[PDB]
Amino acid sequence: EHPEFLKAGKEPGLQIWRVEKFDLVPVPTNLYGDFFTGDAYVILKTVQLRNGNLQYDLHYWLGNECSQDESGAAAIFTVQLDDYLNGRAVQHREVQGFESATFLGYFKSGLKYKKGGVASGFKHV
Amino acid sequence: TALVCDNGSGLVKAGFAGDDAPRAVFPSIVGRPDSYVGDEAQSKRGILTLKYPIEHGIITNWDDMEKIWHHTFYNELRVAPEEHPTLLTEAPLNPKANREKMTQIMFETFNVPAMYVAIQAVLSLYASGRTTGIVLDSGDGVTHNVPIYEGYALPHAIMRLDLAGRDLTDYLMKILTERGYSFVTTAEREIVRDIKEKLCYVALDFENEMATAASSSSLEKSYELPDGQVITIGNERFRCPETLFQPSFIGMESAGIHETTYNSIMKCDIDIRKDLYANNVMSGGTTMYPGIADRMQKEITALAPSTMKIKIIAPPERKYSVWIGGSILASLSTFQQMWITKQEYDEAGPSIVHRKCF
Ligand SMILES: Nc1ncnc2c1ncn2[C@@H]1O[C@H](COP(=O)(O)OP(=O)(O)OP(=O)(O)O)[C@@H](O)[C@H]1O
Ligand SMILES: [Ca+2]
Ligand SMILES: [Ca+2]
Ligand SMILES: [Ca+2]
Repeated sequence: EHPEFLKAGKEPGLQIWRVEKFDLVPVPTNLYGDFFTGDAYVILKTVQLRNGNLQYDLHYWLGNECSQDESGAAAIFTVQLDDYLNGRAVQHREVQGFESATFLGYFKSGLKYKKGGVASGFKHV
Repeated sequence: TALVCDNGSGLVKAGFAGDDAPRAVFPSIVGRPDSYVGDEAQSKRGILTLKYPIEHGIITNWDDMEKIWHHTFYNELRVAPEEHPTLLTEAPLNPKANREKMTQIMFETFNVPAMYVAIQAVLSLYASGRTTGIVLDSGDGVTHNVPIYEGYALPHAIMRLDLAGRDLTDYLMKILTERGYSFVTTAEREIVRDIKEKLCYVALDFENEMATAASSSSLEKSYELPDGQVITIGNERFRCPETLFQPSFIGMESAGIHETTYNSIMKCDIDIRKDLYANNVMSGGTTMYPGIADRMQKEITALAPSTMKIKIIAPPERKYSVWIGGSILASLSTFQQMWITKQEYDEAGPSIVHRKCF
């Protein structure tokens, strides 16, 4: 029922969202591959299966300086998206500087890092 | 704003969803001569009978638990519970009837508009930014190993060890008395708990440390008592938490936490074991001992195939990991429809919790 869940994995391709203050916000398609190191992202790769179905790989990417609420949310969103896709996604934790070969493979001009990002959603006690 | 309450055997951790920490942390104790809760119950213990409504992570006294919850809402958080969706936590393998009871009380006694119950160990894994791993959760009353894959615990592989903080406090009391001091009374128990939390650590190699302790004074520490007297603690510093690895120290035939962790992993599907070894997450107050992570890394390495990638994760905030995971979960835009509502409870009754809350 979340707008972005409805849009997730409808066709082959790559979808990227950024965790922004406890919400999943779509990343502009022109900005794909440029990751803020202070933020966390959810990445869904959808592949056409010969069987007509779609193959799903969910990757949650964690920037070196992302806050606990962002890394926590990215993980939970991953579980929820996977559940939404009837459990059929394979889940991958991707840490800045240690990303898997297949994840790095998604970005044809190579992925790049940039310092900064959106502020934490947490209220400080 | 939603509320998050994490009820343990020894401590209640409560607060507001979206906060980075619980605003209320207090002893899970109810005293009766018409009732006192927490710290105020402890200070007046000479004139009342104290009871712990939660034993080994499981609620066993529902009358007293209601008082804990009432005190949490009104005295600690100062909220009208009827205004706030409330997330509660539960132990691994919490009986079905207990889950239903929890639900019944929240809607029927406190009249919350919405509620949810989550497994404590799963919330801690989420707090570490993980969907797959094995949690070692050790508090005041109980220790669990909980393997989790793609967001969900594997019930068949969960291990329970009835040895935690309380036993370690009592043991440190015994070995300090054996050293030459006398820690025996309920007031002396509270002092020893502070020594435990301040001076104890886990030795990387226990026998080597026992040799260093007997030949030198380099491992000795001084502690000032409330009366002003200064005492010296030696090998007791590391002998106390060694009990976690060698439960025979208190006359228990159970395997140590390193062996239960291995055993838990080995009960899981062979295809996920690598992910488990690489994601050992520690949570709870009893995992706070300096050196515990380094020792677990060493012990699991000795148990596993030599080529296995092993990683122990011990966040500084792991006393409150369960609570923080709950705070994050309840704050998510996607969590809004996941709550059990008052309407849904009225339609379906308490059994709704088994369908809405894994
Ligand atoms: N720095 C520390 N070092 C060692 N032990 C600690 C430290 N801080 C707290 N503890 C111990 O941790 C215990 C409380 O932790 P926690 O709140 O996780 O338990 P709980 O949730 O009440 O109990 P359980 O999870 O067993 O039901 C107490 O026994 C306390 O003495
Ligand atoms: Ca950020
Ligand atoms: Ca899946
Ligand atoms: Ca606990």
